[PDB]
Amino acid sequence: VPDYHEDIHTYLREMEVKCKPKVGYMKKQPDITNSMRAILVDWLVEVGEEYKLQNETLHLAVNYIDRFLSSMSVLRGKLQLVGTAAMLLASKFEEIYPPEVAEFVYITDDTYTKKQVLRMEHLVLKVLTFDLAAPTVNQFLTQYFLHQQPANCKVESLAMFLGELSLIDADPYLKYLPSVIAGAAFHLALYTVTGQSWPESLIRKTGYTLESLKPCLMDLHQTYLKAPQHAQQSIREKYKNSKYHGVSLLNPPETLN
Amino acid sequence: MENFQKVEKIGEGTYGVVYKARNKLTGEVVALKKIRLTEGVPSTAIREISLLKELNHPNIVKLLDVIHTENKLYLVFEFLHQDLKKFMDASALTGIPLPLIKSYLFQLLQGLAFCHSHRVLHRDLKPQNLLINTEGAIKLADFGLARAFGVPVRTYVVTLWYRAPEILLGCKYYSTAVDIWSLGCIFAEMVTRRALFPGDSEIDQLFRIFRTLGTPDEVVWPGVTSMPDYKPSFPKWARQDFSKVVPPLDEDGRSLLSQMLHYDPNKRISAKAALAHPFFQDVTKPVPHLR
Ligand SMILES: COc1cc2ncn(-c3cc(O[C@H](C)c4ccccc4Cl)c(C(N)=O)s3)c2cc1OC
Repeated sequence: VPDYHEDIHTYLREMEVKCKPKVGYMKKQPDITNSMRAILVDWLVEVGEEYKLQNETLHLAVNYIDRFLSSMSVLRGKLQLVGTAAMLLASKFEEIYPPEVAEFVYITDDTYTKKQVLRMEHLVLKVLTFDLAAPTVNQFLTQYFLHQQPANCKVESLAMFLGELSLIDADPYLKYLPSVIAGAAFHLALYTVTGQSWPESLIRKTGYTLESLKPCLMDLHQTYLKAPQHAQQSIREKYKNSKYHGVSLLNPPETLN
Repeated sequence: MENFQKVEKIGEGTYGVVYKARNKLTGEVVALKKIRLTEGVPSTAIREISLLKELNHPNIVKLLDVIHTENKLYLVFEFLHQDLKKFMDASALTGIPLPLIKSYLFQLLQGLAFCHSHRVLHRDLKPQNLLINTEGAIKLADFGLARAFGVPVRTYVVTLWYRAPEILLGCKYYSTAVDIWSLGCIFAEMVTRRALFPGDSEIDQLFRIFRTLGTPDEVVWPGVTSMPDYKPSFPKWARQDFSKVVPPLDEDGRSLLSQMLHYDPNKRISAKAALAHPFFQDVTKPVPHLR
């Protein structure tokens, strides 16, 4: 149905500001680092694959983690507990039916108990004040994909691929709103596969020019180019599947003009 | 929690128990939903809370508070006087006056257009989930099955009678249309005093829809004969004149109802567009008679 797309987009654009984490939060965490966060998110990707969860679930979990770490000091030995609870919450929100708690304790490799996961769930809910319906890069791409002429599954998968990569590296991606990252991921995927650009209809709809997407595009291009050399490889492995048309094997362009 | 006085039980189900309650300090009357609570916070409560918090509108029931102890979880709602199901029964002899039907439909669509443009699907719209007061308000309630559709919502639910044909035929995703289907069924029920499609089973439900609206084909609804639960052996029924389905409705009501019951979920009228139907040109706000 066409009627509601504008209102929804406007609403998500409004909501993504309210649901954003603090950009300099990691500097204020004395025991945890960007690198540790990267390890965690990469692991969650694997968890998603192993339990066949939606990509939206992964995206939401990362948002919860980043928001939680924006106001609570966490020690390195407890980071994974925050991670698991966020994934569980994300599953409960997004999945048709989530995995039961026991399955989430299983993936921690007996590091934490059932009781611990459930109490962390309660804590995260308290800290997030039950506001779980966060807009995600995934949501925006979904909206943007309706402006394809015509639709291209390679483009979609690559955009999804690039968007997921952005989850791994808090530096630089916490600087950008989901609508912006999605803007970049969409144009880059479009450019790589079809040679087309960020289309006029999306400029009008989003207010973003290609020029305004440039700073994020330059970062995402760098991420894309350096992806085979990144310490975290779960996302590339995920996107080798025919399910995603093996897009992580596609050569990125050398420049963006 | 110590500020609330339990007045009486008003509902019970798999979730837990619902109480009419009073705020001991402010005097505010509230509906308390108590969730039993090793599986943690239930998925439906997580959804109901985070979605309703975003939805402040005069035609959607207000979530006033959430109290989260260690071992119990309470959802505090504004209190309304009864549900439409109970009202429709009280009205079985007299009927609900048509201006009040119109007022109710109008407000229902406003609440729903608000939900939909905030990317929330209700999914469980039925008379007992719609609540009314004595000053003529109607509000959507029970977002226990509600879903955010920032990305499309896969099919698993809703009681049979108000279930859209695309769900019965096994579509892959929900869309806003499923909610409009439900309101259309409820609209006709207010008008006729009888459930529009009261099926015993999934197959009996489809067949009842087909007998009234005609068995859909590829012309009416492209893709229908390719749907997971469609059968070539489905009987081919003729569409029935709406003047025989909802007799006391004027041309405008019949027009709106048929657009709300449109087969193709892509072309089924939206709540937003339904608010501009000439049917609501003379909409007023009458007061119901409640027992
Ligand atoms: C007068 O009878 C009432 C009044 C009333 N005011 C608010 N509520 C709500 C209850 C509720 O949750 C439960 C699960 C519910 C919802 C819909 C129908 C029945 C029941 Cl029990 C609300 C919600 N979740 O939005 S609002 C009521 C209910 C009621 O009688 C049931």
